[PDB]
Amino acid sequence: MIRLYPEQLRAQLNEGLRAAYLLLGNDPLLLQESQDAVRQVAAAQGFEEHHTFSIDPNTDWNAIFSLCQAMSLFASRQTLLLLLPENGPNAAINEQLLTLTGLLHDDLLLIVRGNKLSKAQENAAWFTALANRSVQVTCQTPEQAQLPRWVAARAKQLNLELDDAANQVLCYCYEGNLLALAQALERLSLLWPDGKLTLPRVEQAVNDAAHFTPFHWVDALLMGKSKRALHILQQLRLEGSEPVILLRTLQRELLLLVNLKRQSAHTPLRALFDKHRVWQNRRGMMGEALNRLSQTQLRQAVQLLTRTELTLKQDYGQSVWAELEGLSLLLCHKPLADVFIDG
Amino acid sequence: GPHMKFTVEREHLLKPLQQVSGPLGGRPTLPILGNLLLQVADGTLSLTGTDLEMEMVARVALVQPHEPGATTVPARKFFDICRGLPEGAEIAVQLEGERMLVRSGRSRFSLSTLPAADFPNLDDWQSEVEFTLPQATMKRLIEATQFSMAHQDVRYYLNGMLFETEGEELRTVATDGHRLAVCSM
Amino acid sequence: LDDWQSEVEFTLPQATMKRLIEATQFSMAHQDVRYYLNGMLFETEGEELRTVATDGHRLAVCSMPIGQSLPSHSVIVPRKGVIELMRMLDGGDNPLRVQIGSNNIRAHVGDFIFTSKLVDGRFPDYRRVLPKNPDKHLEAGCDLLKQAFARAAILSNEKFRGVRLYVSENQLKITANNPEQEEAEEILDVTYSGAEMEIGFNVSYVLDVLNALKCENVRMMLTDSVSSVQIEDAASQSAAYVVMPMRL
Amino acid sequence: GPHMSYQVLARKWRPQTFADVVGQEHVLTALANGLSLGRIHHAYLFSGTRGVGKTSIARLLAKGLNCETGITATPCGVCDNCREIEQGRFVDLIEIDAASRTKVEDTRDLLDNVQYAPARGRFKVYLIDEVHMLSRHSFNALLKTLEEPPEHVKFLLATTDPQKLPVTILSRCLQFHLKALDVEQIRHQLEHILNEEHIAHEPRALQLLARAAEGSLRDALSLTDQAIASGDGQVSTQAVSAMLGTLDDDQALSLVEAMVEANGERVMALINEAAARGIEWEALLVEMLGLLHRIAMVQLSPAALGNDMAAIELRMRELARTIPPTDIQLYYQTLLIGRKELPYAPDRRMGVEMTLLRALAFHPRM
Amino acid sequence: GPHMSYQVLARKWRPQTFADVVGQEHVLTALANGLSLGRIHHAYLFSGTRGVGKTSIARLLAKGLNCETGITATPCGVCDNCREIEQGRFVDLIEIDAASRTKVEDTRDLLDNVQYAPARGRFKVYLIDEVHMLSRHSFNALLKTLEEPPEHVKFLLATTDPQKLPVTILSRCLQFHLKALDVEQIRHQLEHILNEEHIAHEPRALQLLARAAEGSLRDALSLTDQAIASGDGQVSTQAVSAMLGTLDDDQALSLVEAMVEANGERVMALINEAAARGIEWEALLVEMLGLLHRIAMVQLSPAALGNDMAAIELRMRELARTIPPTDIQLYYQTLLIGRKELPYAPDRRMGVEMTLLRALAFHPRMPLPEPEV
Amino acid sequence: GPHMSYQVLARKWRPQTFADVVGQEHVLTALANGLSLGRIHHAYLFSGTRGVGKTSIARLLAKGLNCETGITATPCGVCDNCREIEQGRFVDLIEIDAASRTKVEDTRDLLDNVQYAPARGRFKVYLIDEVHMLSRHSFNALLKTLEEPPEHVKFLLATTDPQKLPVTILSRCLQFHLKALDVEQIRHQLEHILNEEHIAHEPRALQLLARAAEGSLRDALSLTDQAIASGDGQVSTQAVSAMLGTLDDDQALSLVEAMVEANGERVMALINEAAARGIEWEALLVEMLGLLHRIAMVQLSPAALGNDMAAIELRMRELARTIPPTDIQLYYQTLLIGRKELPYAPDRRMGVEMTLLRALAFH
DNA sequence: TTTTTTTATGTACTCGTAGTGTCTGC
DNA sequence: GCAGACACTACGAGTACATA
Ligand SMILES: Nc1ncnc2c1ncn2[C@@H]1O[C@H](COP(=O)(O)OP(=O)(O)O)[C@@H](O)[C@H]1O
Ligand SMILES: Nc1ncnc2c1ncn2[C@@H]1O[C@H](COP(=O)(O)OP(=O)(O)O)[C@@H](O)[C@H]1O
Ligand SMILES: Nc1ncnc2c1ncn2[C@@H]1O[C@H](COP(=O)(O)OP(=O)(O)O)[C@@H](O)[C@H]1O
Ligand code: BEF
Ligand code: BEF
Ligand code: BEF
Ligand SMILES: [Mg+2]
Ligand SMILES: [Mg+2]
Ligand SMILES: [Mg+2]
Ligand SMILES: [Zn+2]
Ligand SMILES: [Zn+2]
Repeated sequence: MIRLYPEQLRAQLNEGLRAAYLLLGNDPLLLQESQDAVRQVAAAQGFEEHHTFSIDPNTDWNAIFSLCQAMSLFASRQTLLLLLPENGPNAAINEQLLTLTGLLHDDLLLIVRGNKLSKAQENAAWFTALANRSVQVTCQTPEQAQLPRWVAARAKQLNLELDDAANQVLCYCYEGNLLALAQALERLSLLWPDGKLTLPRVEQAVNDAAHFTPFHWVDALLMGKSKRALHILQQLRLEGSEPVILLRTLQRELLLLVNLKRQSAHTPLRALFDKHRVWQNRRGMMGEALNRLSQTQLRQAVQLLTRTELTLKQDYGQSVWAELEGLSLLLCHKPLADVFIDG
Repeated sequence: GPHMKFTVEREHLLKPLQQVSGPLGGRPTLPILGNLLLQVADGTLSLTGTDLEMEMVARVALVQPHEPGATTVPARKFFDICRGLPEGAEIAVQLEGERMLVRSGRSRFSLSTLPAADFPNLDDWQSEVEFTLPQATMKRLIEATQFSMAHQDVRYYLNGMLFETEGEELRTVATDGHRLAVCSM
Repeated sequence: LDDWQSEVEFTLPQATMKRLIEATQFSMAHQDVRYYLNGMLFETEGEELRTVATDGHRLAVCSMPIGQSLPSHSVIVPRKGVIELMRMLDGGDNPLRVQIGSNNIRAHVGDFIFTSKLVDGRFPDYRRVLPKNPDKHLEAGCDLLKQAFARAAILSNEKFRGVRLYVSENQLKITANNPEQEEAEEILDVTYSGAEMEIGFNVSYVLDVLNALKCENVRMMLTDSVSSVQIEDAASQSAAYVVMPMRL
Repeated sequence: GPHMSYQVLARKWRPQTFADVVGQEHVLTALANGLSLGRIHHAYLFSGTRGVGKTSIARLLAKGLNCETGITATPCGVCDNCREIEQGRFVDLIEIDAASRTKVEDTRDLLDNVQYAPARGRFKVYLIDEVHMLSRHSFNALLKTLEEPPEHVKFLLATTDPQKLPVTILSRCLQFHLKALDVEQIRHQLEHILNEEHIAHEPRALQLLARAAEGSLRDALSLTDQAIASGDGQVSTQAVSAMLGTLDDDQALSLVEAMVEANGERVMALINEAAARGIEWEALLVEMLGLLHRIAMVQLSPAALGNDMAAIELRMRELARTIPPTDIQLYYQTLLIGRKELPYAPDRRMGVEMTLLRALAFHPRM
Repeated sequence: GPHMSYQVLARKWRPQTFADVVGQEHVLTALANGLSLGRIHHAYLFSGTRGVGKTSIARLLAKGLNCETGITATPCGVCDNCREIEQGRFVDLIEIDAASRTKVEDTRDLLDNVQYAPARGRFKVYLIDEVHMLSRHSFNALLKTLEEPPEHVKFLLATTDPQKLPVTILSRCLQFHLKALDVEQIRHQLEHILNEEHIAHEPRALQLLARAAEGSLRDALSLTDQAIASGDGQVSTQAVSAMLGTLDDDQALSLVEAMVEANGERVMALINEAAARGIEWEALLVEMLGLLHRIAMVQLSPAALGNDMAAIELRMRELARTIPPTDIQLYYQTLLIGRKELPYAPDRRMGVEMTLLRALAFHPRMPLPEPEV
Repeated sequence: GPHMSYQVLARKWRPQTFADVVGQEHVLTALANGLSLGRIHHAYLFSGTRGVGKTSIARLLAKGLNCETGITATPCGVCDNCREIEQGRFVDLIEIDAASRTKVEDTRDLLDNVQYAPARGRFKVYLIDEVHMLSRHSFNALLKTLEEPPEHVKFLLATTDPQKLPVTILSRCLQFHLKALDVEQIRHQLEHILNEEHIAHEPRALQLLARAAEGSLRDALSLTDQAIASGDGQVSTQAVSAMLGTLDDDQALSLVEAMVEANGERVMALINEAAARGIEWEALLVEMLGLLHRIAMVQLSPAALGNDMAAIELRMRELARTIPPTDIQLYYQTLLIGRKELPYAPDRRMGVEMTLLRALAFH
């Protein structure tokens, strides 16, 4: 219930165990390595038998068998590692968890692992009853701007030297995909145990395998950088989200931006953003975005976008995903189109 | 090349086929593992069936004339051929070229085989503890402590019996977890 | 649900209906484009309650005399109703009261009356389907033929369980092939005399027919390779079956 | 409970003999030549617009293939096999509601039992109707059976359009394109049917029903059955004219001349009057296009008007004299585009108003 | 003898020797050279449009491989194995109608049975037809076997759209593309078929059939059978022309020349003649568009005319020389708009009449005169 | 006749040692450095594209982890276990074709052999090729085996589409990513292969084969088999010229370059190529329109895209700036009108011909 | 820090479950 | 006998994918 960060969960792990542990937060790899650290700490301590249970609706609780009966040949305590569903559990499972805690033995440990829960799921009967002694901890992957420091810190922990150019190429190639980042770090360490990597082969042992959620796409398109936007779209290949999500995203911000430009003659852009708290990390990134445009520019953007909107859904076009390449690139160096398209 | 000659009866062939082809159900990784190895050596038939884990070998006396050789036959098809034939009928077998022909007087079948060289065998080893236990005693040992096994357990060794020996006595440990069992015969 | 007219009453042990359905159930259509082909045809005659089932390529007709005057009436009952009716048969001592209507079939068993909806169609004329000339006729032991056909079929083609009869003077030769070529040959001594002939046909169907009737000595009738085979028991003529050949 | 249920003309008068079929001379001649000469084929697909007779031709061919007389060009009609096919009981004619039975599962099921000999007939005809709604897997499943079927099985395909089929199947059957039936054939067939059915009819009413069906026996015959409900027992000219919404009056050319002279008020008044009277709008624009065509044709070559055109020549030739040749084609294109967009308009009257305003926008000076 | 059985031209005339093929060079030569040099690759996919020979070429190659004598590029038609594959249902050729075998539950069984040795001949030939219909799991299952099959197994994969296959399957096996045939080859094949059939034929009808076959031989053979049925057992230009709906009647060049010469009366006369002939109007418009297109192509380069169109070549050249390109484009656009508006015309004859009239009156060098003012 | 069965070059020239692997310096060096020392993760996931070496490299790890000498980055040459793995048969390596084994009723049994003793040689090691086809429950069984793997065993793993695996197993496995071969790598390897047996070769054929291989080495070997077949035991420029009808790609830019003038036979040759190739005419004209639109974009911006056609950044730019923008707009109008009316032409080839003729009619 | 928002229809595959044939030392 | 094994086969659901 404490709702702390794993940098402190390590501290509570070093001290006396605070009964059941619940580590949450959507994690690429940090959840698994935190689980591994918990496993090794427990193995050093009493609890050694890690029984893996997948918490899911429509799946009966075989954990009661461990809960009601104690181990007989090697007790050695034991730990129940629970895997939560990606949407959270239901009331039946939440109350059966409380029943299990009622069946808890002194050598039993409860570990609940999952993603962020809903408020009712968070404040269920089991969590409420365990709020007296259990702990809660959450973590999330670093952002784009927070990546270089994290990568450098991990490199310094692993006793391998990095460089600014190497960090740049890593944060470009592996942006938010820490599993790939960790594998690349291990590969660069094992390839050359010299301990000096500046830019000799870091690209040779690093591919383009990273996640890219749509919110950053306009962040490039608002500068109108042709090569950068084209490279971002090429990076989006092989993890290709269906076009509808990207289309919804850019229609959202373009409707917001056209409303902003309509109201620009009225109350200034900052106090207008006061209504448009879309948390674009300052609401000022949109402020520098709106600096480079024109009303005719917005017309040329919206015509192509709305033509695509019927180009993929009215007749089910197959090039429409590649059309996202077409629409984003043409806006980069189009101050205003002299009609000739006006879709 | 090889050409073996079977001359056998159903009653002395049904049970060995059952004992050698019982565990051979399902689809195995090598297709030869789904096959049953027939060997005709001296006046002896050796029927071999494997699952990469256990081998059943049945020996059948060949009182009637025979020819030595080695081949492999689809176990289910051969068993269903031997089964259902009239009681007391004689099965004769000749493996010609590629196919093996079975005959019961008024019936003839031609089954496809696989070369005997492809069939895997378990290498010889040294048997440390060799004994001739009474069959009933071993049956008691198994049954009195087999109800507790803990099949499908994470330990990946709790799933099997343990056998311990000392002097003229032995025990069978039923590694189960919350259950233990032992038997001293 | 209300009562119906054109309602003839039956009085028969459950064993009679069980024998009838078990005689003509394995050859009833299952999810076929011919919608009338599903279910069984129950036809009333002054002699028996004849029943007809067909897939278009297995025509099984059973005729158990009932001992009552029956106005001529032809009915088709769907697969579901037939299965349920067969499930409700047991005991063999209670008299089953079968009540036919224009659009429904009811039946009183013991103390309960159950009903089933009735397929709307015009079933084919089975008598024309039955061959018009039994010029080539043979008789053979039922269990011997059944055992021989099982032996041959164990190497038959999986998807198309197809064997071939070769009928010569007092001899039946069963030949079966399959992908991953395997040949099964079996010779039976039969009571046949006539023209030499070969005919390919499904073996699952014939094994099913022999399983259904299971008499002492069967006899089949047939003319030419394309001609369908009409199999019945040599003791009586109450049950007849028609199997359509493979190849052509 | 009438005779079965086909008290409707659409089912009662489907032909039972190649002699009884109307039109389709080329395909009937081809099928008769193939049947009699001995050149037979295992897969015919009949492609043509709706209500032309591809299903009927297919069933009649199925009759002709399995008549006890032999492989006869003209089916017996009285022999037992023809009677059974008429009843639908015939266990070798396997009709398929391919629009309903689309799953590849059922196609595979019906292909597994192709090797069986026919129960009673010579040929096991697989009549498939509405083939174009087979799932792509079903189309490709039919391939190796369509190409080389056994000696005894013959396929019949009856599709509304041929181009939706994969080019593989389209290249393994005889494509018989059923030519759409012209007005005279429809009129003669309808008159013969009505004389057989003993209900009085007027020739011009039959002409209307023929010209409104756009070449379809089923469509025209359904329209006649609709008129019989309206016109009590008789297909009378007045009743069918009111039902079909024909432009009996001369307001068509009146609003034509109002539109070409940019008289917006007059055009709107005529439209309001027509809507009040209860006009039909698609026929209005069809008449517009016809009148414009006649005006243009006599603008090029005089003395081209006929009957009613030759009577209203006093106005038509004046219009051809005053309207330049270039603007006539533009008016015609605008009117036909409006007719194209009539379905894509929430109100038909509003769609016609839109079309007329688009036309008047060519010269919107006043 | 002539063997009067009248059983489908397509099936009767499937190639049986290596030379009866219609004239695919780049694949027949490669296959023959591979079989001669001993390089018998274990898996290869034939692609190409419908009815070119890929399913036939596969059967010929299986015939060649499993011949009784040594591997010969040209199979014999006398040995037991060649006769058996000739008659179908051959012992060692497993022809798998993959469109009926798409479930992985059957491809797994196939790969289970692949190990057992064949009984006759040298190889067992898995002719998997319509490969592109296999379900994804079946393809992945086939992958490892295709990479390293046993010594005695060859996979004959044939399909129509190889791009549907997973790219790894394309990598595992060779790729032979069968080009759609030329008009000369297909016409020669039709001549051979009709001459051996002892059926009289006319050259114009054969040229029509070749043109309408769209470069796929089975289309031409089916059309030839349909024309044989259409006529009284003879192939005639009249029967083929009336059955195809082509406008060889009164050509179409008269109509286009009346267009460019702006004679409305000539256009009306030709339209009335066609209407009495009962021709379909959209085909007439398509013919006019094609004529305009060929005129433009010849105006760019005189060698654009086809040899099948060598009947009216002088007037074609003259019209190419006279009419400026812009007028040709204007005619093409007007007639194309007319064809687009045909379904929405009040009548097809009337719509085509007005399309002709519009393309006439807008002719710049000779427009329809304004009536009075 | 029935003699001299030259089996595929894909199978004959399959690498035997790490020195015979073309390209992929990173994977080779990483595993070489990892094999000398004992830090071996219990599961090695290999991923790449079609026909590169994932399976070959996995065979090499089975070669290395199991030898009489021991865990060696250097090859073994000949020693029983690794000798046995040159051919199919081998006792302590079992190659589960995961495509044929997807259900748990099979993969649970196969993984259940992990707790048996290893065969001759240490490191019971199995290669589950194409892992992306395992069922969800199969992946759960694999995860339960990976979380507590027996120390005496390891097992490799391969795939082609790594995105289908669960994140748990991907995070657990020490994934190596295998890169697509570059053109030079494939060209030199094919040169070596051809020189090895007996076949003469000219260089241009080999560049063409490498370009058409699209990067997969197995693809290059299949195409060299076809080239040898067509060329009658000699891969000369003519057989690969017959292949050139398939590998000829650059066609949409040349027609755009030839539209702005009357080049004579260029337009006829290009339309002949398009007709004999039969690519989508609608897509062809859409590519035309896109090229023309980016050209108009460059007219109003001297470097509007820059990354467009880097190989044609010395010819496309001339028509990107020299041609007046009015002519570009007129050409765009012509091509748009052609596309709008294309399906209604008698044939789409005729339609694209007419679009080209209209474009050439004006300027 | 919680934030918008495409379908119908079809085809496979794999995992439970459920129902049923068949038959084995019990 | 025979019920329980034991197999085997069919059906629904959940999921992944395709194509119009
Ligand atoms: N060629 C024809 N001859 C006679 N009647 C016809 C013809 N075509 C259509 N009909 C009439 O149309 C009705 C439906 O015909 P049908 O053959 O089902 O057309 P479709 O091709 O659209 O299925 C028939 O019942 C018949 O009255
Ligand atoms: N190359 C060819 N030579 C001769 N006939 C051919 C050829 N290609 C196709 N055909 C004709 O087409 C019929 C079917 O050809 P088929 O080989 O099935 O084409 P597909 O490649 O589409 O399966 C053959 O019976 C033959 O008459
Ligand atoms: N690194 C390599 N060295 C040598 N041959 C290779 C290499 N990569 C691929 N190949 C060739 O491609 C064929 C198939 O290779 P494979 O390793 O199965 O590719 P995949 O990664 O797609 O499973 C091999 O037989 C070999 O000829
Ligand atoms: F086109 Be029809 F109405 F079948
Ligand atoms: F008719 Be082919 F096989 F496309
Ligand atoms: F075998 Be590879 F993944 F193409
Ligand atoms: Mg119909
Ligand atoms: Mg084919
Ligand atoms: Mg691979
Ligand atoms: Zn031969
Ligand atoms: Zn070694």
